[PDB]
Amino acid sequence: RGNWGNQIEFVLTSVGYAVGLGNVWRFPYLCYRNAGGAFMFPYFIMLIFCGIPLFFMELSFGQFASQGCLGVWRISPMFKGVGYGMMVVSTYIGIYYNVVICIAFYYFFSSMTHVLPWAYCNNPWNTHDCAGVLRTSPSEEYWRLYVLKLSDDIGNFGEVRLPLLGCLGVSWLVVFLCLIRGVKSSGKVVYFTATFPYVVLTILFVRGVTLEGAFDGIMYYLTPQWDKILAAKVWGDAASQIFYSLGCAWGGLITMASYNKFHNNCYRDSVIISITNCATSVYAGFVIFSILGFMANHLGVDVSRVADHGPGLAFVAYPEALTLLPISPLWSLLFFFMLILLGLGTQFCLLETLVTAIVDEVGNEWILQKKTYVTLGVAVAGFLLGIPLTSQAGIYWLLLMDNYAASFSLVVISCIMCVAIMYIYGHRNYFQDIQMMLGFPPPLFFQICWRFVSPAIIFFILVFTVIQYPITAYNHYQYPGWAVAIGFLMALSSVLCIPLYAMFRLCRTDGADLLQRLKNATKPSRDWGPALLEHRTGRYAP
Ligand SMILES: [Cl-]
Ligand code: NA
Ligand code: NA
Repeated sequence: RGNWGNQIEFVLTSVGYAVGLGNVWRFPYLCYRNAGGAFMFPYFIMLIFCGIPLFFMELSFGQFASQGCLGVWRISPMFKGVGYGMMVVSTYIGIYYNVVICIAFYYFFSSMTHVLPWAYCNNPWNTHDCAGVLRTSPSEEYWRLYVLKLSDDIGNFGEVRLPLLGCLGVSWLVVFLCLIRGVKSSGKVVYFTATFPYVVLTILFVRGVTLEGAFDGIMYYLTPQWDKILAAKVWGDAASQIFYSLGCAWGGLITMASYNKFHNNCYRDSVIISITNCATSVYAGFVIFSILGFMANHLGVDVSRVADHGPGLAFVAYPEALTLLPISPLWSLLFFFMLILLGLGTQFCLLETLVTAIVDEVGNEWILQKKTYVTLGVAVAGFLLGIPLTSQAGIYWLLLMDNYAASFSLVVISCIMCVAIMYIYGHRNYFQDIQMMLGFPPPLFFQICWRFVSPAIIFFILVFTVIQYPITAYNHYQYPGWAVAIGFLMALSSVLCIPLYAMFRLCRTDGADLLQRLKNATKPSRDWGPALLEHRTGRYAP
């Protein structure tokens, strides 16, 4: 199989995988959309009671078998569709993640001037409604009428934005060249990629907490609102954000943990990684809300109702406030470089684990010697599939994919995996496996969580979210019916992998009754257990 080499290497690589654009781009506007501190309490509850336990379960389940997200299902061969669903969601996410990366590239290239181009209203693309501070903002109108050239409907496919296509091509080429040249084999690139963003965040924090009005923004960011928590929308959003940011049902955690040694302490690593991820999100929220409050104080309005709701918050509200500071291009360059690094770090690991899973599934030696060709094919397919997201209607499709194809399907898949492990295989068997691996049983908190707490919370959230369903929208724009249907189909595509594969596997099982075939297809295979022979003892001994 192959080991890692050291524990700090695995920890740093997992930090690079986990902390990305979901800490600095998606978490801020998801927190702003849910009225600040009304989002924090469900977020922390869902982190404490569902996220860390499932993170630990996934890491231990990867480490015990020395198998990836597809080969670990020898424990129950009929439930192999969980890994296929994980792969489908990974493909969905990796199509549009790199489009977000290329938009960051475009802004980084545009920041290389003495004067920022979104600072004034005296440009050809500006209208008579433009009103700057040097309400229609110059930054918003730069974003909407110059960079995107947004259409009026999702079905209005206009022209392709050539600069965005160039940025997307450059991004894909960079990722491919990093993948095929063995960049991760160097300890200077991994260290830099997962450490410099913290320096940038520290500098931005120090710059933004010394401004007049920052305390008002911080207070809005941290003050709870007890009357906006009894709604299922905020709970669903918090669950989705937690699972997306921890990368639970992506499938790469199992593949990454399959390279760990048998007696490695996987219980401490999961805690470290989860705490680091959430602390990074909170720190970025501080950084953004400080100058949100400063800008609100400048404009004379409340901390809320100062910016629009949507994924463009980091591309519109932040630079418009940066424009009011001295040496603005420096801050802009730092911000966009940090975003680019965070995105590329996650994209590299996603593609690596996906290619590894495909190659392992195919099996034969012919595909082992043609791994570069598989990587090139996957990259070409990703670029070609992301091409239509760079048109005048691209942001509609991107928002739909973000909110439907990678939202709350991860929670369902993780819950199904947990239930399958705990109730078909047996919780006592898994506890014995964990004690075999670690030398002590898992703590009772995790046992209670896995057996009772997380599935019940997920079930209640699912039920009350399904009962109360609002239709997606984007700043007073109402999506048509067929777009909502396409979003539902995208959500269902990954979930449907489980029952379909279960029926396909049942169709080829021996027996004379349905119950007999159900019993035969659910018991562990002959090769389930530890990989190495000296670890093959107790209940697995020959
Ligand atoms: Cl987060
Ligand atoms: Na994250
Ligand atoms: Na990253």
